[PDB]
Amino acid sequence: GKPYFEVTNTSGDEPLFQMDVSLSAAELHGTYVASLSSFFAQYRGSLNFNFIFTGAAATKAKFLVAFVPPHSAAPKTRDEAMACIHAVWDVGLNSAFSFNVPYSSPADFMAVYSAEATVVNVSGWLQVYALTALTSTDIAVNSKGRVLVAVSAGPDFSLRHPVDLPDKQ
Amino acid sequence: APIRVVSVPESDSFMSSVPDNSTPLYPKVVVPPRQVPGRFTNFIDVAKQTYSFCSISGKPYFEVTNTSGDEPLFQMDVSLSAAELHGTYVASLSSFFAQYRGSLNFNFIFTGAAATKAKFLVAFVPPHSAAPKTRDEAMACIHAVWDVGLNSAFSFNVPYSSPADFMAVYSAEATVVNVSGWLQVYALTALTSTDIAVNSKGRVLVAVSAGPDFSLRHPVDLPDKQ
Amino acid sequence: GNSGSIVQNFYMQQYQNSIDA
Amino acid sequence: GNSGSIVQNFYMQQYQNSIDA
Amino acid sequence: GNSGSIVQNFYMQQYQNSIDA
Amino acid sequence: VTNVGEDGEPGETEPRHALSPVDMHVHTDVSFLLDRFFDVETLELSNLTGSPATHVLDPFGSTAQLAWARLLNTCTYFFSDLELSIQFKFTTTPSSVGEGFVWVKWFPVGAPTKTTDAWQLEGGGNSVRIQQLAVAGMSPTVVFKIAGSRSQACGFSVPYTSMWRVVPVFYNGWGAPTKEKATYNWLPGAHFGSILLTSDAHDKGGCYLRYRFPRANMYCPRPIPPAFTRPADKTRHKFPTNINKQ
Amino acid sequence: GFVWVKWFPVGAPTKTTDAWQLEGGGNSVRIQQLAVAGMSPTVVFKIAGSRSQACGFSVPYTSMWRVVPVFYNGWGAPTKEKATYNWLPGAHFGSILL
Amino acid sequence: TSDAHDKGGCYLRYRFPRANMYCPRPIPPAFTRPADKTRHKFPTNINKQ
Amino acid sequence: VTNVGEDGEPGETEPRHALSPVDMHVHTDVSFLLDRFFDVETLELSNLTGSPATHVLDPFGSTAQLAWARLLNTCTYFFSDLELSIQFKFTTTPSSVGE
Amino acid sequence: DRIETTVVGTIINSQGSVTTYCYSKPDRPPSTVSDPTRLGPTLSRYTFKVGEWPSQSHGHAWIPLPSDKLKKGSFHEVVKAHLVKNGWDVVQVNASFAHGALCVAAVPYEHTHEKALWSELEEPAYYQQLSVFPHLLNLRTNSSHLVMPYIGPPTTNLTLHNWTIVILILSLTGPGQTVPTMSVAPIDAVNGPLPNPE
Amino acid sequence: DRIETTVVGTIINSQGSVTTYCYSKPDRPPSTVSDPTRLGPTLSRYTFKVGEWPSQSHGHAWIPLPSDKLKKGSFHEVVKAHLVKNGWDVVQVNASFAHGALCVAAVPYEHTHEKALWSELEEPAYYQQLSVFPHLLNLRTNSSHLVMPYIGPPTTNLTLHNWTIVILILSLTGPGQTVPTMSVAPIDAVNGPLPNPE
Repeated sequence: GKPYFEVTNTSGDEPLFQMDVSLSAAELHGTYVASLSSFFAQYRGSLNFNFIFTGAAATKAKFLVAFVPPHSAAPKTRDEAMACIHAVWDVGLNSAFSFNVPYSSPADFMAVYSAEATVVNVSGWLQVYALTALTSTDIAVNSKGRVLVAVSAGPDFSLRHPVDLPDKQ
Repeated sequence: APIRVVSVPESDSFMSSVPDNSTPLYPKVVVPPRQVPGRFTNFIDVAKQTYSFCSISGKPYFEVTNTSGDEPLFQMDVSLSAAELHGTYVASLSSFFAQYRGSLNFNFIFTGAAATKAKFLVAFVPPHSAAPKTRDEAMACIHAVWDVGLNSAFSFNVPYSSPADFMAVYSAEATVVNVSGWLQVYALTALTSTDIAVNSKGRVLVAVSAGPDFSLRHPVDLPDKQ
Repeated sequence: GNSGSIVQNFYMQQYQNSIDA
Repeated sequence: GNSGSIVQNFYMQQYQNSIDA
Repeated sequence: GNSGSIVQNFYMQQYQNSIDA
Repeated sequence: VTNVGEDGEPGETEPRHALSPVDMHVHTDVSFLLDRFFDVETLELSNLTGSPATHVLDPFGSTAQLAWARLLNTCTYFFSDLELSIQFKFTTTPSSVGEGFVWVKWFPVGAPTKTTDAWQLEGGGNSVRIQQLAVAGMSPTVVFKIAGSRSQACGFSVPYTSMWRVVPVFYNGWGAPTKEKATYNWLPGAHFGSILLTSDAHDKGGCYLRYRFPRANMYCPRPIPPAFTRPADKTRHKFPTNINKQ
Repeated sequence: GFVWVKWFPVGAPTKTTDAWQLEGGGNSVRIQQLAVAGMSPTVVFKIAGSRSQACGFSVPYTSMWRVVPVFYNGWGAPTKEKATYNWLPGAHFGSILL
Repeated sequence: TSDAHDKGGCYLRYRFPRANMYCPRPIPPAFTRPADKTRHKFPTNINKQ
Repeated sequence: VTNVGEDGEPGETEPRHALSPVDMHVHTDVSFLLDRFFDVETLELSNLTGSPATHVLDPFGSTAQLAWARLLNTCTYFFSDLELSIQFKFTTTPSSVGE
Repeated sequence: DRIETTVVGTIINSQGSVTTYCYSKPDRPPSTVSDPTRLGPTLSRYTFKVGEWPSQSHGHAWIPLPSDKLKKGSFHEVVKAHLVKNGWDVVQVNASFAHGALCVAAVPYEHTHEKALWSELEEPAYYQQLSVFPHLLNLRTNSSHLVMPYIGPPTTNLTLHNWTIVILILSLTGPGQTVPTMSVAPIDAVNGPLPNPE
Repeated sequence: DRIETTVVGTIINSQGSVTTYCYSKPDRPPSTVSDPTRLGPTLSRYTFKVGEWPSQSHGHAWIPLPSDKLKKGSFHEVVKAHLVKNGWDVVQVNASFAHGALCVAAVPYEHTHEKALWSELEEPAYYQQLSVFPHLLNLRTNSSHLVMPYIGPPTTNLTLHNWTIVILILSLTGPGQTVPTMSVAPIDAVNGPLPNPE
């Protein structure tokens, strides 16, 4: 209901953020890039996300992101997820980060509309993990750190086919 | 100012083959490339560079025993809907049309024991008589003789000879244009084996390649299923 | 293919058909 | 004046309009 | 934009549309 | 000629006075034979009210062998545009619809669906609804009357929608990660789109869809299905023709 | 009154029983199997309000013969039968099914 | 105005040729939010069955 | 890539084998997507007699999201010509107005 | 001499062969995968005894390369963990003097009753046309080489979309012994890894 | 700036790093294997949370790259089915302002009580010399890059002969929270295949 996840010094294994990479999956619902889409029917692009960490300037969180192509049923621990394409990042001096969720699939265009599991709907998941549970000057002053999840359209991304709007659902 | 025109009586009618398309309601739709090999523009093309087993009896081959001799071995009325040429690619293609103008080729793939020899004869009987029924009658026509043993198959080109520039892709009651004749193969030498025991019969495949001058003209809807 | 009339290109080929690459 | 269509001269200007001198 | 027919300029662009400067 | 068969590749013989060509094969040309409005399918329109059954232009099914069916299943993959021509055979007394507007709206591979009411034409009372997604906009609508119209039909272009670089006819695998009996030879949207027909009619008439497949490209040949039983051995099959005997 | 004028080229099959059917609210009206559209050019014109209940088109020379013989002296089939005299298999321009 | 007025409505329409747009703005969702983590499923051309 | 965000401006990553274009963006072109007769509005005509309610062609209102509404309110200022096409759905027995 | 030694990775020598490339030569990474492994020469090197030919009325064939028979050991392990762009190279039969011919063909394949992806289904007779899909074995001339390129509607999930080879009996006869083969093998072999199976 | 983004295959960005090559740069197939796969860029791309640093008296270390922790998913599957010539690339720690230093080193390693090949064994104090085997992490300066070449007495069975990394506590003190990492990865990666496991 917010545009950011948390990072506590009690995480570790658990997933931090997950969503089925398809232009009508929850998170990518309110975004410009996703709301634009619905005037159409098709997209062919890899997306980018930027992780703007907002915790105390006395906080460090270190961390991990991962893209899980479609197959299994959602890995639920980095130890399962790290065996896929992932990136690790250490806040402290960075002040945010960027990850490009590519385009890999047999179809030249996919669906701007999600539906029951098809080879063409789902492009997979996007995941971020606590590769190192957060830290603060005092667990007292600084409880949690946060991080913004901003969605930039990828550099090879495009929408084809205009389509009227269905019903409101 | 306003141009003067006159509608033909026909005018606001259908036309299921108007040389010219319709109104482009969606535009600018760029389309992705295609990397699939084994593509084709022409249908004759595929039946020329490809044979297909003719269905004799229910199988695609005749036999050769050491008790034959006189009797005919294979016979069929050379017209694109005659029994044998029923299941073939070349013949099944045909029925989208109405006419053909080609000489056909057949290949005889002998499959008997490698200790078997059969020697043999093929013959094309142009239309006239009522089916010669012994080589002694048939050999007086255009025929070819072949000896399996080292060959390992054979080829015979049933030409095109008739007064009409195109014939019928559909068979019907005896016309000068339906029937182009028969195709016949004979036991010019009854089969032989290491032992009549181990090797009883030899066989031979009858594959049909479209001829090199063959073509189908005129598309036609399909009648009823009969 | 079966379009041998000199009016087929009233709609230029972009609107008419598709395009490959 | 309000005749900016390239069909106005289907009827040449003699039949179309008048003429002065 | 969606006008790829070679008849769009029957009415020259003055009558057709507007003009800027 | 002595053939050393078995290794696929055919084998020819070539007689004397080989025969000259004419016709030029031409009439067997794939793109050409397929560039003609066929009469394929036939449905029932929608009432403006209620929810529709979005029709889908998937002409890769065959069965009734009207020589267009077999021809499409002679190739493996197919890529061509489309063009349609709806007509509408009145089913009763052709003077019971003094108007009949028909909102033929075409949709491209992937377009949403769920079409309940949302439009309404207000005028003196009564007010007649139109289907939400039926109205005009993004995806090309055509409004034609079913009264006095000397051809209760329309027709237009529909360039290749589908995502696939080419359309696979027969798929060996499945369409979704739910290896289910159905998604075998399905594959997500091996087609040309949809169409929603709504008019104050719906009854008192049908249609006769049609397809013009310009730019038909075919790949990977396949065997061509007989279409006629087998006859009596040794002989000819005899279909009553133009020719024939009498 | 829709009229399914379908022309056929010299040699095209025939046997045309039902196979089509237009479904709509009930009743459903059949169309002739070979009548529908396809290979051999169909024309659908209405017989109501049509200020000329007519059509019209081209039909290039079908027949196999290098030229059409009017009066034939011989016969048409190996069945030298009274009929096939001046007949000759398809000395014509085709057919039409209305 | 017409001798009608009743016995019929209309359906206005707009063709906006030479549309020039300035100063972008945010684009309004048009669809509720779903259940977290997952996909929204609208019956399409595609779909499953 | 390490992003030093906060100063507006996005941030990209670019993978390996970047993907080739096709479609050319084209179908997202403003002028293009808007050059098509939409079905917007719908009214009731006037009797020849009496005083009228002069209808006004202001298509900058939106609400029923028929993908033309949103699209117009994606911009701030808009300048385009117009073209109309009135049709007229009969509301009763389409044989009561012989003219 | 009919020396037919074919190497990829596993040196198949076999006399019997009389080298049919199906449609084309195999090829350049997927057009549609802005995603980063060219499987090595080991791995992408197998040989399955197919069945045992026996009164088998023309029509019987040995049906999908290679699922179900994929689980059989180094290449297999890899395609487990999305998509693979790969053609194939592949038949052999043990007979004699007193012996049936087979139209062995590489199909681009309908059928396999939603029980698709290796077994003994018949075919509908009209073998009359299976000779149209690039492809015979004749006991009176030999005992073996279909080499194919990659195909699919630009790459694909080999756990869901199968080049599927068949073997139909055009015409067996001779000594009462059996008449028992096929050496399958990937070529030019897969995109992004998948989560540990834990 | 202390931008330390290291890529192989998995883009590890991490500020914290302050790039130590151990002994040499990695290298040319085995001298002694007249045997025929250069594992690809995918596969040979992992990241194990090591432990959770806690009163831990200088001497405690986190012990063998990579067995036991090898079973964790694409590279793993491969080395299952003889020998592998491969160096490595690999530590990260989550702390603050009010916080202990570690001598993290790549050992060419005795010990691991025949229970060798990852855990918490102490060392015999004399950390006084672990600084001699190419290698620290200091909470007062950072949070991370040991990059090593291949070693063994010319190639070897990685299921029996392990580059083994350690992490000894030279000097932890501050806020009561934990202080929890390491991103392992093969490099330049195996000879002849082995029988199906059936």
